[PDB]
Amino acid sequence: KRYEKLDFLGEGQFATVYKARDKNTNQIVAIKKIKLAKDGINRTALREIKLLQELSHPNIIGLLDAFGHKSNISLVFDFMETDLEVIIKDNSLVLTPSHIKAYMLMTLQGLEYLHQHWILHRDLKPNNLLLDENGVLKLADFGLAKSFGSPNRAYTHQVVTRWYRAPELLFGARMYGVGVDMWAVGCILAELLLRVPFLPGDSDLDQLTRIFETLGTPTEEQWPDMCSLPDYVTFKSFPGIPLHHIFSAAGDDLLDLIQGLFLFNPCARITATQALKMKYFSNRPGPTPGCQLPRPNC
Amino acid sequence: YSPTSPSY
Amino acid sequence: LSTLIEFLLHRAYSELMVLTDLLPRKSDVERKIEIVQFASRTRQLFVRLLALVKWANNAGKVEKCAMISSFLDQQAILFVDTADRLASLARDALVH
Amino acid sequence: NLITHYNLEQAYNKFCGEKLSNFLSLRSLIEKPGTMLAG
Amino acid sequence: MYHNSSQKRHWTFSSEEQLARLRADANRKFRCKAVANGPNDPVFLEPHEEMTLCKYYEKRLLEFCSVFKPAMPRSVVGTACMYFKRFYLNNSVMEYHPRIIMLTCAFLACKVDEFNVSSPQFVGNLRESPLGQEKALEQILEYELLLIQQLNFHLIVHNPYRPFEGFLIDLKTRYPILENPEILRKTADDFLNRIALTDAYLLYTPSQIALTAILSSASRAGITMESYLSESLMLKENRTCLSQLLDIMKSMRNLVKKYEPPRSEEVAVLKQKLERCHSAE
Amino acid sequence: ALYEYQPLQIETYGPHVPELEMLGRLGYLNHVRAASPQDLAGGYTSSLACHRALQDAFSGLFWQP
Amino acid sequence: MAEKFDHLEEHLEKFVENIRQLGIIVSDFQPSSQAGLNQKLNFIVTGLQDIDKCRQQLHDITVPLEVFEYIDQGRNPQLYTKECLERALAKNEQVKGKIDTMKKFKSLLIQELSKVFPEDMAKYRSIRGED
Repeated sequence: KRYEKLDFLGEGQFATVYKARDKNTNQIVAIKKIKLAKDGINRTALREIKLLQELSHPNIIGLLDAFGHKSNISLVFDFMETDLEVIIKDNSLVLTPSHIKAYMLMTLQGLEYLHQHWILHRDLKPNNLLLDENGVLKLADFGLAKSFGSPNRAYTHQVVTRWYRAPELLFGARMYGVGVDMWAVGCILAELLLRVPFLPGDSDLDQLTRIFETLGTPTEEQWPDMCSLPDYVTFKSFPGIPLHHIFSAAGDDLLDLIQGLFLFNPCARITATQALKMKYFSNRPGPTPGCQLPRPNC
Repeated sequence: YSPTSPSY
Repeated sequence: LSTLIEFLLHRAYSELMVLTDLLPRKSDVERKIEIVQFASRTRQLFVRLLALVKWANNAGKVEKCAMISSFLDQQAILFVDTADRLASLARDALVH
Repeated sequence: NLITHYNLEQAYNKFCGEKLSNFLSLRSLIEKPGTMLAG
Repeated sequence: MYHNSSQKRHWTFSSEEQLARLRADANRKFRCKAVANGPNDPVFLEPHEEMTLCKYYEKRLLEFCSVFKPAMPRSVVGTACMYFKRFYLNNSVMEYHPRIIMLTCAFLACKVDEFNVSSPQFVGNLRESPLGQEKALEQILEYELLLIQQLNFHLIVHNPYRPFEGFLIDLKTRYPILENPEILRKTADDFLNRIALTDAYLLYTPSQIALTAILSSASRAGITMESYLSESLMLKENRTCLSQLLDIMKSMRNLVKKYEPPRSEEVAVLKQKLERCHSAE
Repeated sequence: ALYEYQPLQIETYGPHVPELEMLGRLGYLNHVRAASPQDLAGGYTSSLACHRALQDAFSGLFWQP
Repeated sequence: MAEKFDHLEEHLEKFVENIRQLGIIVSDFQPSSQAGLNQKLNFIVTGLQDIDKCRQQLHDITVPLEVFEYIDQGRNPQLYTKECLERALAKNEQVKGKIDTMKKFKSLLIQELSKVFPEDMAKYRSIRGED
């Protein structure tokens, strides 16, 4: 009626995404139809709709439209050719420190906007960082994203991809702040610097073991008041690998950024704003312009 | 070991 | 397995229903050629399956086999390992 | 010998001294994967 | 955040005249739709009778969200009532019955806010037979997409309760002249309910609604809080902004003053005429 | 072509809200329920609640349609 | 078992063959026989459910992942047994060759031992009487 299908982009466990073109602006979009008991419209779709309707940033995906018919709906976002995962995994295209800085800058600017609006993207991973041919990174899906301000609200500890989960979520924190997004951002930066998933865990216990053996178990002066979380279990005291050994070719400023994003104390962990103010982003290699960022061709 | 998106 | 091939079946299921409001939304040659693609890659896969079915008779043996292998191999380990064990003695022992 | 003590000998005959094509992508799934009214 | 919200951008209107324009346009659209399809039948409802039935069914919506067996948070109730207000701002009561849309607004508010309630529970909160509960659930699911479409997919509603609490915090902090601002809490809860009964949610920001509740409670309790506006909000210098805020507050206080609750005989007659309009479609 | 951080000026139509760090030493956090030690173990600090309440209190006051 | 195996067969077998039907007609669309086609689909649905019934009791049976690959390379199992069979050769080689290493080793051993003093005499009680 107003959008014509162009390509069969794919599916997620609750959506079917088709590339499409609108007959009003000949702009290429991505339409997302939601599948279908006795509950009504799926809550992930409603969460997408409600959160993305009140955000407008360069670096957050925006649903250009939303509509639907009997018992089912379709959202309409900007069409994003790739994500950061296909850029990471593609061995052909190199990621120089300027390219890494560009991806980090776009991610943290989007997340700083999202956090100033008291919304928490509780699922941040290279798969969910799309980017268009103009090389503008956008935070992809908000089907598990919430508002983190209110005390009276009991959150859930199970919601973020395990590999990009903060230690407090694995310990079962029912209440948390922007530290979950910032830990996932640190893990994204680590995967962006190594091109392989930092801390790939087989379970929550395995994820915690790998976090602790890679960074050192927190000593309660680094993460004071840790022992109070609902699913806290004591761990063997791992020394942790020095950060200038994990990332053997990262500058000192980048190392400070890594250390800030990977602080165990979810309150000492740097926020998007103060991450953006660190010397890393202001130092000599400027971020690449979105026009010069590498695109995985086919 | 590549996992699935976490499930409500 | 089973869950694989049945969520597989789903992929036909949903795939198909996709195509099926695309029963209206495709060009006819495409229709036939891909429905048989799917159906054919399918039946094949389904052969890969029925092949599971049609030679999966072999389990207890073939495992017991691989087991037997491993039983063996460890004897030779034991063997050469006992030897190096010596060589350790040889050097270290002697030179002290 | 020890198949002797491992009973596989039938499978010796059969299996003392094609296959795919013989007996007559997807794997990546296997790694990481009124209807009449509709069409 | 409200200042960036779609509630500020689209669902915040300049005057009650624009609201009456929208509702009369919706009523006229339904009337013309009924006439042009097989011309002045008295079965139709007038815009003011529609507003009376809307006030009545918003009262029933508060009653339902108040007796909800799981304790419904007050943000959810505010969101549901806001949805009711908007839906019937742009749609006619004779097209969609306000009881089904009442329940549908409650349902969508329970889902949009993260008050996680299963559908069997939600329909168990209905004083109907299990058959009636099943049918009510069917209708709610039928009308849920319609409700979301009629909201223009603007599902985030900003309620005056969090600005109320934030004003109370700032008032205990930077306003030592006031001691124990929780007497204000009780009386401002009363005034906030009163003001939620009217159409002020579509006309003023939630911050302004909360500040009007607080300052109204002070004025009723004999406290003067002009030093909290001029000072501690730095309206001492932008005099035009201070007078603008005072005009907003006076306008909304008067708006609560002139609110006339739906009657008992009039609501009975309107319900009967509406059910006759719905039966004969 | 280096990068300089700009503080993301988003114009709230209301009175100024003090910063989150400069919020306990202005006295606000005395009137907010203290975060439990378990809550503090995560990223919650009881100044997030205070800061959100103050930002929604002052979001639109100096604004009418 | 087999006749549930064999059910998975002739039924689910019939399901593959039915597919043979499906394609072979669906080359050529007669505007209605989609009635016949989609009645095969109907077959597909009565199948798919009945199947899964035949499939959650199918046990997803424990995964010979690699030998899977092997039949995922279609290379049928028998060659497995065969190939580890060829190893088993190599290994029987090693093992019994070593016994030989012994049987000479000892043999020629004791040979020289006799060609040397075979005079671990008293303790040769055990030694000889150990042969």
